[PDB]
Amino acid sequence: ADIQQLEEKVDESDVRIYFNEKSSGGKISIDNASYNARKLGLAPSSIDEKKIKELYGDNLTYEQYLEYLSICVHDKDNVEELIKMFAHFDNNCTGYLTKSQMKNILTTWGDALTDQEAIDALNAFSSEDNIDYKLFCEDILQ
Amino acid sequence: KNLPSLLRVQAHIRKKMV
Repeated sequence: ADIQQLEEKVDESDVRIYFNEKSSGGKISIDNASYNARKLGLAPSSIDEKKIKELYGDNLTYEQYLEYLSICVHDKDNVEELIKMFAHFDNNCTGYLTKSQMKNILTTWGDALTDQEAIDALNAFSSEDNIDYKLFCEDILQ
Repeated sequence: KNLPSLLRVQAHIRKKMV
């Protein structure tokens, strides 16, 4: 993570405008900071949120928000690692998991999605029930 | 099994949702 690197990757004008959209008393909540990060095309995890919250609390100044954004960049993100995570659950090595299987994975471990969140994401990705998880991982990284 | 990678998957899903 690095602030200079962040500011070459995303437009600081957007960073500022999004902060102003959500700020109260010159500070932004972690949840709204994560929303903004997502609008900027970044993907914070719960570990990122907890890092910044434990340093600065629930509401971030503009600079603290920039720091939090820098943590969200995740330049080491790698599609192969994501695919191999799903491949682990692919008991028959078919390249497919059903929507129900995917839902169970996504709602049971890690930074669990709600049932509705997982269902909606899977239906948004595919009309068909069998999900090619390689294609799914490639899609979410974009 | 591969928890950090699952967390990255979930993070990108939340990003896509927004």
